[PDB]
Amino acid sequence: ALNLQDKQAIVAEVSEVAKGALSAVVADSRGVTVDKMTELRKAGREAGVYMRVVRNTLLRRAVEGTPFECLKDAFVGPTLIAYSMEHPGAAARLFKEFAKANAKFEVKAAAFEGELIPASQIDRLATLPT
Amino acid sequence: MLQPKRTKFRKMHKGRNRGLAQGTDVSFGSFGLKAVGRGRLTARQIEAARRAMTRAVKRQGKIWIRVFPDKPITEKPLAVRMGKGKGNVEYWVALIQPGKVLYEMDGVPEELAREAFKLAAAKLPIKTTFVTKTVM
Amino acid sequence: MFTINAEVRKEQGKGASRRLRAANKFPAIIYGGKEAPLAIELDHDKVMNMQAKAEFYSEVLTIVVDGKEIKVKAQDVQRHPYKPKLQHIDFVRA
Amino acid sequence: MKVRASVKKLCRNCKIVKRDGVIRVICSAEPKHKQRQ
RNA sequence: CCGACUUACCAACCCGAUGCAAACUGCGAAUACCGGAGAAUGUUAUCACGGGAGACACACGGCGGGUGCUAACGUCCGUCGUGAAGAGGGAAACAACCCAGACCGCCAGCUAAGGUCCCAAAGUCAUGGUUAAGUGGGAAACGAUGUGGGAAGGCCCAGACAGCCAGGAUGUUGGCUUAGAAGCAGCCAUCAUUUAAAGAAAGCGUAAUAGCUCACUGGUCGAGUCGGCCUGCGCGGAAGA
RNA sequence: UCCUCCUAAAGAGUAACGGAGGAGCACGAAGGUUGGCUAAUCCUGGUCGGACAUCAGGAGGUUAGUGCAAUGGCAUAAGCC
RNA sequence: CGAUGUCGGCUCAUCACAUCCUGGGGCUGAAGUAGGUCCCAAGGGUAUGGCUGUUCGCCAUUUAAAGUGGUACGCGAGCUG
Ligand SMILES: [Mg+2]
Ligand SMILES: [Mg+2]
Ligand SMILES: [Mg+2]
Ligand SMILES: [Mg+2]
Ligand SMILES: [Mg+2]
Ligand SMILES: [Mg+2]
Ligand SMILES: [Mg+2]
Ligand SMILES: [Mg+2]
Ligand SMILES: [Mg+2]
Ligand SMILES: [Mg+2]
Ligand SMILES: [Mg+2]
Ligand SMILES: [Mg+2]
Ligand SMILES: [Mg+2]
Ligand SMILES: [Mg+2]
Ligand SMILES: [Mg+2]
Ligand SMILES: [Mg+2]
Ligand SMILES: [Mg+2]
Ligand SMILES: [Mg+2]
Ligand SMILES: [Mg+2]
Ligand SMILES: [Mg+2]
Ligand SMILES: [Mg+2]
Ligand SMILES: [Mg+2]
Ligand SMILES: [Mg+2]
Ligand SMILES: [Mg+2]
Ligand SMILES: [Mg+2]
Ligand SMILES: [Mg+2]
Ligand SMILES: [Mg+2]
Ligand SMILES: [Mg+2]
Ligand SMILES: [Mg+2]
Ligand SMILES: [Mg+2]
Ligand SMILES: [Mg+2]
Ligand SMILES: [Mg+2]
Ligand SMILES: [Mg+2]
Ligand SMILES: [Mg+2]
Ligand SMILES: [Mg+2]
Ligand SMILES: [Mg+2]
Ligand SMILES: [Mg+2]
Ligand SMILES: [Mg+2]
Ligand SMILES: [Mg+2]
Ligand SMILES: [Mg+2]
Ligand SMILES: [Mg+2]
Ligand SMILES: [Mg+2]
Ligand SMILES: [Zn+2]
Repeated sequence: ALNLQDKQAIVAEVSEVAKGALSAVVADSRGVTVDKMTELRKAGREAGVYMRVVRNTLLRRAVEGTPFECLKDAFVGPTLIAYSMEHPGAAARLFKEFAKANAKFEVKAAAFEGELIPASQIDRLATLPT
Repeated sequence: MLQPKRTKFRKMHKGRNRGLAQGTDVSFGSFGLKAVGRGRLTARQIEAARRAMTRAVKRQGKIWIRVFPDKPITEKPLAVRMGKGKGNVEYWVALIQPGKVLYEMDGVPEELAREAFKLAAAKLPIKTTFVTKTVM
Repeated sequence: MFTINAEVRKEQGKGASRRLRAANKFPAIIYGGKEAPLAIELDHDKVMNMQAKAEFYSEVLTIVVDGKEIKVKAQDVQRHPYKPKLQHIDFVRA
Repeated sequence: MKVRASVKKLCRNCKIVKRDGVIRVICSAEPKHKQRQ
């Protein structure tokens, strides 16, 4: 579908950054639907459907919604990447679940470089409000 | 096999097939098959085309045949000489001129009507084309 | 609004009409009201790609002849017997 | 190799080719569909 | 008796729309035919009478038709041209096709049909495109990513189209025929999660699924791409002593 | 042998073992004149009477009729007394 | 038609391919032998007897195969009747 729908999904992603927080990377070059029922069943464990893995990191798609929100994520653009925003519980445990899940039979996970709360890099952090 | 139930005379002349047609625009259904060439259609070719299109559309929808064989073509017997009178009427033929529509159809999707009329064209001798109804 | 640009027929007749039709054009007539009928020439492709819309025979047409606007409406049309082409269009000034 | 006049595509794995001025039809998964003009 | 009803069916009159007819015209040409006037031209080319014949076996081509197979260098009617009764040039040869009507002679010139590489006299003429089949230099229905174009249309630098990678999703042994029909057999039903998506599968593969896939769905990728239309020319179909 | 239409190419005419039909009569009235009149069909109502005899209206307008086969005509009637 | 001699048979052949065998190949619902269909290919070969005047055809028995047609339904100034 044309501009209306691409731009629609993108702006919808932008609205999820307006009330978002911590985020992380994930790149399942060889993923399975079985893992769909792990991180997303985890989404169901958090609250509901709202969480969007929205794997669409085209430099003119997901990165296109970048100049209006979190421009530091522009360097995350290259290769297969799926951004993971949050909403309930600031700096929640959704981040560590990528690192632990990757070691939990999932081949790979974009080298778990993470995204933006301290504007940092690949850092395994249990240092989250618990 | 279409055939008139009665006629004033049994045998007619040959005439010609010059000029264009009158029933060019689709006026009954939605899609139609329109001749492009010039020739003759018998009472058997039209029946075969109707059967083919009926099988193609699985008897669904409605069809109209706007042509009718009314010219009593005649043939003399085999191994006979010349003269001695005129031959005996054998079959009936409808004269076809370019622009004349042969079949019309309604209540059928266009993608199926195209192949339903292609099947009829593959059995009809003259070349035809697929047309749709238009607003005036 | 469907806008068309037209010419004026200097010569009429079967020969002139056939020359126009072979030169990727076609004649047309505009009549109605109380003024004199006008014989115009129109491009063939530019009208074949416009009449395919159902709005062409229901809405108004803005014809430009000699650098002026004329409001007409489709009243009659003649189509080629076995080709998707046009031969003549009769417009009513309205 | 069936030789006829009308050659066309029967399955989705058929490729129409022209060799030495002759039209041929070859399918990658059905030998029966091999046709020639 | 009278009937009350609907009903896998046919259908009169009329109305609305679409056609056809040599023996149907509420319509109606172009041509042709009768008569009058007028300028010009034609060796009165017109008519009447008288003397003398010859002939009444026609053919072909064009147009208009009947009978034939809308076959015949076939046959039968109307008009015109030619041969008959007409020589010459051209179509390689050719009574009828095209140009053109031989009083005679000339080793004079100008043209029409038709041609200008050689046979064989004339442009290896100029500009502009097409053809790659010797098409030209025998043919159809039909079929094809053959090319030379015209006008549009879809999708597309938030990434199209190909490839190149991951997944194509819970039941469901499906509502079922149940032998088994599991996503792909006839009914169906076609939800519902998870979604980034995905028919409670479009096919091969099947006992049937699995399986291998298809839409798909993400990732990669870096400019077009896909199909219809209108056409110029070309290929197959195309087998004989 | 004779008559009507088409083929018969809008003057006449024009062929085939061409396509469709008729004639070898009749009437002293079925002729002439004068005077008068207009149907075929359908609908409604009415005793025997029925789809259709006869009788009243209405619609219709020559879709009837011509002594005969067809064609061309016929209301001023060529039709009907 | 001021004559082009005719069916069949014997001898004698020749050309063609829409090929009967041999040759090569594709598909096969081609496991193999044996098969079915189609394309190319005419270099060579392509039967003896009973019946009938018969070509044709029926039957017996072979053959790798017992081809299709043209040559004035080949060939009587070669034969036969
Ligand atoms: Mg005619
Ligand atoms: Mg003209
Ligand atoms: Mg080769
Ligand atoms: Mg007529
Ligand atoms: Mg005169
Ligand atoms: Mg005589
Ligand atoms: Mg004579
Ligand atoms: Mg004659
Ligand atoms: Mg002759
Ligand atoms: Mg003729
Ligand atoms: Mg002839
Ligand atoms: Mg000749
Ligand atoms: Mg003769
Ligand atoms: Mg003579
Ligand atoms: Mg001459
Ligand atoms: Mg002369
Ligand atoms: Mg000559
Ligand atoms: Mg010649
Ligand atoms: Mg010569
Ligand atoms: Mg000269
Ligand atoms: Mg010249
Ligand atoms: Mg020379
Ligand atoms: Mg040159
Ligand atoms: Mg060809
Ligand atoms: Mg006449
Ligand atoms: Mg005349
Ligand atoms: Mg009388
Ligand atoms: Mg009177
Ligand atoms: Mg009564
Ligand atoms: Mg009569
Ligand atoms: Mg009288
Ligand atoms: Mg003789
Ligand atoms: Mg002699
Ligand atoms: Mg003799
Ligand atoms: Mg061969
Ligand atoms: Mg050889
Ligand atoms: Mg050799
Ligand atoms: Mg014996
Ligand atoms: Mg012989
Ligand atoms: Mg002999
Ligand atoms: Mg001899
Ligand atoms: Mg004897
Ligand atoms: Zn195949």
